[PDB]
Amino acid sequence: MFSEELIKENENIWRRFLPHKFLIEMAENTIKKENFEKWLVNDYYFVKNALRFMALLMAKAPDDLLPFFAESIYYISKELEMFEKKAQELGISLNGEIDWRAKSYVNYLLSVASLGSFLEGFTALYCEEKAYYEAWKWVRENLKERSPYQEFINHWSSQEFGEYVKRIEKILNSLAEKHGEFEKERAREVFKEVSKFELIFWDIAY
Amino acid sequence: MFSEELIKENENIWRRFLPHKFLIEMAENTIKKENFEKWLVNDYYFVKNALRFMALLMAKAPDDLLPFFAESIYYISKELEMFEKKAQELGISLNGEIDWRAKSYVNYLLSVASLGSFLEGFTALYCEEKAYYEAWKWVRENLKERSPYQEFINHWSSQEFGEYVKRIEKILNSLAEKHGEFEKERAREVFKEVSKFELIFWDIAYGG
Amino acid sequence: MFSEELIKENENIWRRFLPHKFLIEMAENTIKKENFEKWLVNDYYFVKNALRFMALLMAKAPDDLLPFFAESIYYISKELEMFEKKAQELGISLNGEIDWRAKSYVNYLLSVASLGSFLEGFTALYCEEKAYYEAWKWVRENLKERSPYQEFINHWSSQEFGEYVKRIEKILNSLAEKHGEFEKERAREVFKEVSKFELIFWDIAYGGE
Amino acid sequence: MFSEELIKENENIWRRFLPHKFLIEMAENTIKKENFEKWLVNDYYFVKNALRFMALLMAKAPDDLLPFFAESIYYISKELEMFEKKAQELGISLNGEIDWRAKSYVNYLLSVASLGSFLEGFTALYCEEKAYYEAWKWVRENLKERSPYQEFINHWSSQEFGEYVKRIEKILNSLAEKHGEFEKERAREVFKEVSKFELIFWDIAY
Ligand SMILES: Cc1ncc(COP(=O)(O)O)c(N)n1
Repeated sequence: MFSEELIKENENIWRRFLPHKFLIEMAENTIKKENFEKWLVNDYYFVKNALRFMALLMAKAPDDLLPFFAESIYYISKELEMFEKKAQELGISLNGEIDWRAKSYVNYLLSVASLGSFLEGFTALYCEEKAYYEAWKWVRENLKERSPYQEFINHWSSQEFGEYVKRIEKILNSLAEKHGEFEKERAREVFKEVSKFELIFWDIAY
Repeated sequence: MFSEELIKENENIWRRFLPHKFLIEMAENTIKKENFEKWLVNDYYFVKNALRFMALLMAKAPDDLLPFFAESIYYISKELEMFEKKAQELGISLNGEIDWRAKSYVNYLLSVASLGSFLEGFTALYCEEKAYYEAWKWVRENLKERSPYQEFINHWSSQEFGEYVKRIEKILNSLAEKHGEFEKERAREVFKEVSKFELIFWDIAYGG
Repeated sequence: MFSEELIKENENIWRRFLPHKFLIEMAENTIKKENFEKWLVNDYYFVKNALRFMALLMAKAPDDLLPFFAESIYYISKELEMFEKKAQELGISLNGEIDWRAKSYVNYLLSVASLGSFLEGFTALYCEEKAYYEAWKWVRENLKERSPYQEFINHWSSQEFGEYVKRIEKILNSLAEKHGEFEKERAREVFKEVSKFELIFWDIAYGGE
Repeated sequence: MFSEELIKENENIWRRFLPHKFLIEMAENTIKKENFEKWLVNDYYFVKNALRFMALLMAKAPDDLLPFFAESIYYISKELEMFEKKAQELGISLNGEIDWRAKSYVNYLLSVASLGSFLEGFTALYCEEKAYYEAWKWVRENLKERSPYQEFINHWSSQEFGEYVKRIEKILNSLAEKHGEFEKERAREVFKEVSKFELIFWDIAY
C-alpha cells in the first residue's frame, strides 16, 4: 500500500508538525493575533493556488476520476468563503503581502501539476490534504479552551474532510499499483518535498 | 459588445445548426434510435474533455473568476450523470468507437486552453455553451410532442443554463474590453473555428 | 525492445505508406506539381508545430536529455529554411488554408505533449521521425532518376537523420525498460494513433479533388 | 517603448545588484572559493530549468519566433558545458543540494510559462537575460585584474550575449505594442517579480 509507505519514510518530517509550535499554541489558545493573521493571509493565497493545482490535475485525470475532481474542487472552493468570512469577522485584509515561503510552495505545486506525471501530482494532493487532516486532527484532540478559530478546526478535522482524504488515499493506492518502481520513486520524492513544504509553512506565522 | 460581434460574424455558420437536420428530427420525434445513440456516445466523450478544457482555463484564470469556474465545472460535471443515467435506461454502451470529428474538436479545445491566451480559451467556452443553448432552445421551441430525450432538451434549454451562458457572456465582454485588436482577432478566429466544429458535430449521428 | 515491438504491431498500417501513392509518384517522377505544392504547404505547417511539440517534451524531460532536445530542436528547425527555400524557387505561398487532417494531427500531438506522460510523448516523437525516415528511405531506394525535390528526399533519408532516429530509438527503448505494462500500453496506443495520422497525411496532397 | 518602461519602474531593485556584494568581490578578486562554488552549483540548476522555461515559451510562440527560440535554446544550452567543465576543473560536484530560493525562482518561471500569457513569459525572459547582461557587464567594467572566472564574466558581458539581449528586447517591444494596457501591466508585474528574484539569487552564494 503506497499510502502507508509514503507516510513511513517521512514520519520523521511529519513528526515535526504533529504538533508544530503553531498548533500547540492553537490548542492551548496561547496563540497570539499577529501570528494567526499572518497565517491567514498566506494560507488564503495557498488555497487559491491549490485550486489551480487541482484544476491542472483534473485536466490530466483519467475519465473515471472526473466526477471526483469536479466535486472536490467545488468542495475545496468553499474554503475560500471560510477565509473571507473570518476576515470580515476580524477586519483583516487578505490582499496584503505574501511571504516568500508560500510562493515557493505554490510554485512547486503548479510545476508538478504542469510538468510532472499524474501520479506525482495526485501524490502531492494526497500529501497536502492528509497533512492538514492530521495536523488539525491533533489540534482537535488536544484542544483546551475555546478557539476563536473553531471554524478552521471544525473543517480540516471533520469526518467529511476525513472522508475526502480517505477517498484520495484509495484512488492513490490504485494508481500506484499499476505503476513501476521508477515512476513510484518520482512520486515518493514529490511526497517528501511536499512534506517539507507543509512543515515550513507553519513557520510563516512567526 | 464582443459577444454580439462574434455572433454576427459567424451568423451563416450558426444558421446551419439552427436548426440542423438532427434538431429537426429531435423536434418532430422522427429521430432513429441508431442516430441518437451515435450522437450520445460521441457527445459524452466531448463532455468529458470539455470539463478538462474548463479545468485548464480555470488554472490560468484571474483570481476573481476562480469561484465561477469551480461552480461551473461542478455544474457541467452533472451532465456526465445525465448521459450515464440515460444510457442505462436505453441499454446503450458509452465505451464505443469515437468519431474522428469528435476527437478533432476535442484536441483543438485542449490546444487552445493549453497554448492560447485566456481570452481565446474563454471565447471558445462561450461559443460552445452559447451554441448548445441556442440549438437546444430551438428544439424546445419547435418540439411537436414530448420527446424520449426530454432530459437533454430541458437541461440545455433551461433558464438555469441560459443564466450560465449569460454569466459567461458578461465576463467575456469585460475581458474583451481591456484587450487589443490583435488579441481580439485571435479570439474571433477561435470563435469561428469552434463554430465550424459545433456545426460539424451534428453530422456524427449520421456517420456510418 | 520496445521500439521493434511498436513497429511489429503496426506493420500493417506502415505497409500502407511503404510505399504510399505519393511516394510511388515521387520515385517515378509522375508526381504532379499541384500535389507536391499541397503537400508542401501542409507539411510546413506540421513541421512548425512538430517543433512546438518537441519543445513541450523538452520542458518535461529528464536532466540528461536536455542537451539532446536542444540539439534536436535546433536540427529540426533547419527544416523550416528547407521548406522556405524550396517555396521561393517555386514561387509558391505557404500562407494558405491548412488541411483538416493536418490540423487534427498537430492538435493530437500537442495534446499528448501537454497532458500525456513523457513516455507517450517521446513514443509519439519516435513514431513521427521513424515513419519519415522509412518513407523517404523507400523513395531514395526506388528513385528511377533524379527528382526536382531531391533536397527533401536526401534530408529525411540521410545518414545524419537516420542517426538522429537511432538516437531517439535508444533513448525510448531505455525509458520503456523502467516503466510498467500499463504505462507502456498507453504509449503503444499513442504510437498506433500517430501511425494512422502518418498514413493519412500523405492523402492530403490529393485533397481538393 | 516597453523595455525602457520596465527598467525604469524597477530601477531601484536593479541598483541593488548593480553592483551586489557578489559582483564587487568578483571584480576585486576577493571572492572566496566557497561562495563561488555555491553560486555555481545553484546557477547551474537555474540554467537547466531556464532551458525548460524557454522551451515552454517556444511552444506558445508565434510562427515567426520559432527560428529565434530554436537558436536561442541551442545557444543557451552551451552554458551547461561551460558550467560542467569549470566544475570538472575545480573538482566540484554539481549534483548537490540546491538552495530553496533557487528552486523557487525556477518554479516561478515555470508557472509563468505554463499558465501565463506569451507576453508575461517573454517579459520574464528579457528581465532574466538583461539582468545578467548588466550584472556581468558591471563586473567587467570594474575588474582590477584578470579573474580565474574570467570566462563567466566574458560570456555574459560579451558582444554576442548583448546582441542576444538586444534581439529579445526588440521582439518584446513589438509584442507589447499590439497588446492592450491590461496584459501589459500583467507583464509589468512579472518583470517586477523576476527582478526581485535576480536580486535574491546573488545572496545564495553566502
Ligand atoms: C539567477 C540567474 N538569473 C539569470 C541568468 C541568466 O540566464 P541565462 O544563463 O539562462 O541566459 C542566470 N544564469 N542566473
